[PDB]
Amino acid sequence: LKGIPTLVYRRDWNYEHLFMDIKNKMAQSSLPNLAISTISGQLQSYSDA
Amino acid sequence: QLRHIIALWQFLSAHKSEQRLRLNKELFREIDVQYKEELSTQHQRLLGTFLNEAGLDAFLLELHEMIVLKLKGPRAANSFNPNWSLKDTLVSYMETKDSDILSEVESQFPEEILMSSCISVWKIAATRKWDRQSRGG
Repeated sequence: LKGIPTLVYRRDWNYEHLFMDIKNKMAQSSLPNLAISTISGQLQSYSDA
Repeated sequence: QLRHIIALWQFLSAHKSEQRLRLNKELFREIDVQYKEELSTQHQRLLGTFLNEAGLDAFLLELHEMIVLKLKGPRAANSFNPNWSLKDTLVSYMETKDSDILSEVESQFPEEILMSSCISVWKIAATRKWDRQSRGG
């Protein structure tokens, strides 16, 4: 039942199939406590965000 | 590096919203009006009792990812009935992937937050974050 002709309905912008794909291919760690301060000090502007 | 991206993403996502908090703007504007109501005094007193001993730096991050990924607006009451507790939906969302700090929200979060007041809990958490990182330093 592989190649059945089928049009697709749902528009895959739920961001969650994307997330489950990143946990599948790579071993995603968390952020360091100093890199939080680094990326939050340098992004005080709203346009840069 | 690329093993941080999603967490990096959600951090910056929450960061954008908290910038919306400090410039005094209407900060969601697209989600449904049913969730955008005020807490009563008892719920926000129990919330403050939670937040006095709380890992805010992960709490408001996970809450903001869940709201802007799940509470999208039209057809969002499918699995997210606005009369449940936040503790049950957060632990049910968070046994799939995450291995974080779970006993604090198991033994300390209030049992009767009444879901329809969802984002005002986030507003109180982020303004407590801002009072800590601005009034102190």
